[PDB]
Amino acid sequence: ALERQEVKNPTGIVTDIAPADLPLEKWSFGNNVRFKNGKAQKALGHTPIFDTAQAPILDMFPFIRNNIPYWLLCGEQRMYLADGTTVVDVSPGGHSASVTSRWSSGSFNGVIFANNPSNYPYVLMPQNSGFIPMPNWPANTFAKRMKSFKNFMIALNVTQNSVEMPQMVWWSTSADAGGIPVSWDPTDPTKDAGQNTLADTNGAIVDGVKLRDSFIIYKEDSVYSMRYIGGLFIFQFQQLFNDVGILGPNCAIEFDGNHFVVGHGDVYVHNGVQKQSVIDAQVRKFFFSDINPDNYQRTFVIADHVNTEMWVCYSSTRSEPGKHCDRAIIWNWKENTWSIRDLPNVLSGAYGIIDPKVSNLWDDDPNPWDTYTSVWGEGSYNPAKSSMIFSSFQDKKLFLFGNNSTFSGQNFVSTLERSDIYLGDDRMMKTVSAIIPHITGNGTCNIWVGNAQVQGSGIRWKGPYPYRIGQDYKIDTKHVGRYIALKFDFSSEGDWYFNGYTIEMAPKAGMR
Amino acid sequence: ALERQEVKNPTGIVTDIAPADLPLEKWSFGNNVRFKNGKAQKALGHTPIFDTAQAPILDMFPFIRNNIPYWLLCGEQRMYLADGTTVVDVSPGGHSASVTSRWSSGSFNGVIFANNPSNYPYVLMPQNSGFIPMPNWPANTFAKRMKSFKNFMIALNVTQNSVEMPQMVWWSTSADAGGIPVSWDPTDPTKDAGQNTLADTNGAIVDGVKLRDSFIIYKEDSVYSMRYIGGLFIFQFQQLFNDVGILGPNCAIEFDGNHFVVGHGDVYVHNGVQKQSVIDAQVRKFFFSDINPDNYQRTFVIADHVNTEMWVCYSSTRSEPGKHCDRAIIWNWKENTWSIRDLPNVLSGAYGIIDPKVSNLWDDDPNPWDTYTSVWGEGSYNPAKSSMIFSSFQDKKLFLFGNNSTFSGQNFVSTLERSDIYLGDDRMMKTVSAIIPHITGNGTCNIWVGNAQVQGSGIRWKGPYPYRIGQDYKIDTKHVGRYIALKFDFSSEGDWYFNGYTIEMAPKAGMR
Amino acid sequence: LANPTTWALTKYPQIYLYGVLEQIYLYTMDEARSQFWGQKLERAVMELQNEENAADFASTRLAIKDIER
Repeated sequence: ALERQEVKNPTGIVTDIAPADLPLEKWSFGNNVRFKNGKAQKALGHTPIFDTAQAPILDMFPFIRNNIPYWLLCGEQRMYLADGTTVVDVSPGGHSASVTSRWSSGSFNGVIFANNPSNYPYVLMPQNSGFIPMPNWPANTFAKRMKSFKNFMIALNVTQNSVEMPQMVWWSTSADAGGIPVSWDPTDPTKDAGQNTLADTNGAIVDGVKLRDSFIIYKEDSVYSMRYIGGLFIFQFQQLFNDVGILGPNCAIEFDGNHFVVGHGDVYVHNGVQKQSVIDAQVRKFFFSDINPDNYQRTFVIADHVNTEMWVCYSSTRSEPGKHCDRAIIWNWKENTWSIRDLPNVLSGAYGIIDPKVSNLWDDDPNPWDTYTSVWGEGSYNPAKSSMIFSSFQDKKLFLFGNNSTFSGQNFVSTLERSDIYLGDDRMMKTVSAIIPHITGNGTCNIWVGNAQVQGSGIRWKGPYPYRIGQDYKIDTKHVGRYIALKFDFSSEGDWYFNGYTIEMAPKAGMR
Repeated sequence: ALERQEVKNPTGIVTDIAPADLPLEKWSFGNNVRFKNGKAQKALGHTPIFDTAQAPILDMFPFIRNNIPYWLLCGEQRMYLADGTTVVDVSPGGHSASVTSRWSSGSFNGVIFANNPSNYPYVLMPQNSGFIPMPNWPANTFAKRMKSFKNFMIALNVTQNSVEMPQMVWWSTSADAGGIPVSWDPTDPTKDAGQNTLADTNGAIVDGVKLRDSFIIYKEDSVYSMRYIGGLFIFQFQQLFNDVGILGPNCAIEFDGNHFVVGHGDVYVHNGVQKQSVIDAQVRKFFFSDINPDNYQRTFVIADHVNTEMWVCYSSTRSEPGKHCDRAIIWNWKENTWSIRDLPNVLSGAYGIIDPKVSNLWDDDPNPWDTYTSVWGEGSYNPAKSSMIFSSFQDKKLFLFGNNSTFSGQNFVSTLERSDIYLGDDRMMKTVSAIIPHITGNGTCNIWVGNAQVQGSGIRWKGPYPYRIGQDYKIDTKHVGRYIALKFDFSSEGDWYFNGYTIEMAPKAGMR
Repeated sequence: LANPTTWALTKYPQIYLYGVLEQIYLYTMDEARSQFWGQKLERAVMELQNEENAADFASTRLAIKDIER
């Protein structure tokens, strides 16, 4: 005389559909969790890294030189180069970078180029040990964005001779066989350098990203494509979309031959032919009501290829104006799920190989047994996997995300809540005798059980029930109600996997 | 001994199919409601905006200049420019616009152009603070429609030297780097300006809208496409459709790589290859019987990308001839549903970013608790989301649609009605003991229950039953009949979400 | 409230507890539990009455056969 209902692998958070209409395998609310392989796990933790450099860092770029990883960190006035042990200044002089003049950089013909909208572009050759101004660069010209494509360098949103114009794409000469382009003059008809203007809408060019064999250019309200054809015209221009654009720089990533883009009022995915929205009907209303009005330009997107995730980082309304991004929504493109996570007031992030330089030994191990840990064979350095590093400009810190299970020592709280469960019977009263969780790992969780009499109305909650992961089989309670609601609250100092549960109910108890 | 039948997420209004044949999840009739995410919600309310500008406004166009939004309002005889705080006159002199000479406008090479069929085109440069007549414009020439495509300006439905030719497409010379085109002469063979005539049907060009990488030209009875190929012919013309056309200007919108068009006797969607109707078998007969015969030319279409909706605004037969649009039908392209809404006698509308300039504070808050409201973190200005603004010419008013839940203070009534429910048994009589609604929010609703003995015949209704949202669980009644009918009437001063209900019936009461 | 304590409550609280539970389940319109608790209350009342009746065995015979003729 005891009924049982089993919920298996509930993943994802949906706030657009009313909780009474969601399938049994979805969460109505959550915080500080990840969904992967049908399991809900604790969100990743951050640890300090590069704790030997001075001045705040704006942007970061990883690369490999001389078979050694190297992170180029652009500051407000000087560059630095880091290898995990030492930080070396390589800046030529004093730059005028700021939060309104961000850095673009890349590689071209073996030369590493960097640029900001308030200085002439700088280059670094394999022979030199420092940056030098870019040769042949025209005087009194600044480029908001600078990128490399095939055998060309491209400038976007260009100011020249104190008059600015954001709807011109400028490409230099091919200049093959290594080296830097020898000229940028478009007026010369004996070379292949040229200019074009995408001026048919009031929007302005924001960013440009490669995709397969094309260069996608994102305006504020439209999306164009550039293709290289050679001949007498070199480049061919084609308009792709006219109804959506991009929110800001670093808001478009490439994965599996598609582009994930965060636009104005929508988040979509396109392959250059077909476009479809991925945030609709899941977290759309929640997301486009939490953006801080005074800071809707620090939003940026990062990618985790190993975990197959896309992070959208932004500044929520919980923070005062003037602060940087503090919240993030993570989308899993292999399972189509969303998650919400807190951030430690970061401004930019990067994905690349890093060596923390931490010895293993036996007598150099803080963080006692029940703190994440990894498999026995794995060490602190894994060259086969990348890692994510964020930079907090205002707090002047660099965080490496990953192994650690604490917010740099501090403990955080993870929550998962579902409400309005009635199992197809919205008249009788349910009893709910026990809850059997399926959690593997270490730590202690708290379970809250509540009931509601009218759909969408207030909920009467019952006191927290402790549950020891790995020892306790179930928690005992007695909660008569019409619509059931469950809340799982996980503390820190432990790693846990959560992949469903079971509700054990006594026979019904009337209909009023 | 009590049977229960649950209806989950009924959305959409269908009037073409007989109500006895509709699925259980559809509404036979309704008014002043929206359907979104499987929920039925109160229709949007309008609040007066720009209550400092004189003279009626004909057309509105938003854009961004100097990193600030600006709305250009083209009125009867003088332009105005608004930024949310002040209105500045920018007209050079006195125009001769009217309700039969509407304004077209756009951007080209950073220059904002405007035009009406009774004046020479005007331009506004970034340097100047006023409008100037277009240079190089041929004398004694007027264009009903003027648009921008790639590096060209296009004129359609053109009169010249007191003879009108309504089937010419006229394109000027290409524009290099920036600035306005230098010539419009087609006779000169050393330039790329030219003319073409789409004269094989009695119809006339009405409008032209971009689609992907082509320019779609709409006639009264056919649809053509133009594409830029360069070379010796510049443009290539291609006929698409011959059986449908367009109803009037501003009756074709682009969304997700498709075109939504309101034709003569049909409303369809096409991607340039395949065409299909979206209004058939839902509200077709109702819609094409309600347009005022004397005003079937003010109909216009607007788009809400955030809500993914298309509004068709027209003047219904309830209005005296000579008035503007007063009714609207809204189509949701993500769920394929239709809804009906009232309008406050508007003539034109626009979609763009607006800053109402309303302080939040604590002591400047009218509109008591149970009036819509938003989330705690949200303010009055959300740059990440757009808004809809309509203009009433005859009443000389500007309305912003959105947050407010009243028709500018006045309260409206929302209705939802379904009829002829018999649950597969059309011989015996049902009892109907109670109705359990699933409504979340605040306010009070009224429920009407009726029965009919013969399909499609009269209905005997029962007195209104009040229902307090959030407190009452059900309403109690007793109504014996063969075919059931339900009506829900929502007053105002509250926000409510409605996502289904349940019918509780006693055992049948014989077959007569 | 004005009479918080009575001899019946202090002598056998199960009677009052079961009666209140049966009344509650009658109010909430549940049938099986109401019948169960009603049977429990009836059994408790019968037990109390039986204990009272068998308090003195000698008096049981008397007060039964009176005036036959």
